[PDB]
Amino acid sequence: KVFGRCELAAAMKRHGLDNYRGYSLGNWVCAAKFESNFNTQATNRNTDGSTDYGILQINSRWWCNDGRTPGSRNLCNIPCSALLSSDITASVNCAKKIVSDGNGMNAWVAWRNRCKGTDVQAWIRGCRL
Repeated sequence: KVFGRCELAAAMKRHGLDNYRGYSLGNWVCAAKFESNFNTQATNRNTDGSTDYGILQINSRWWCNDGRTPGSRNLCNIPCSALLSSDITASVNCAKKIVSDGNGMNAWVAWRNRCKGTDVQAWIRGCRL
């Protein structure tokens, strides 16, 4: 499924992500936007086997097993594919362990380059939250 700006905002909140590790909800909506485009199915291969899956584009060399990325430790202990379903529990759930290992949302190339230090609040303006 491909989420609505507003809509995904809400969803992620229901699920504990607002100020999770002190990261505003906007950080999260902005990140997923430029990262996956509100599309939970999206997938992406980088050059080293590794692939990126779902709304928050979590990698497979560390977070989820996908059966074809050898370097794999399955720290999220979920099969990559689970991350693509129209239900972001797994992702959000897994996303929480990436945000807390140590590099905040810096672990996400995108938020950093295009979200980090912009007024992320405008992402959730107009939202009934």
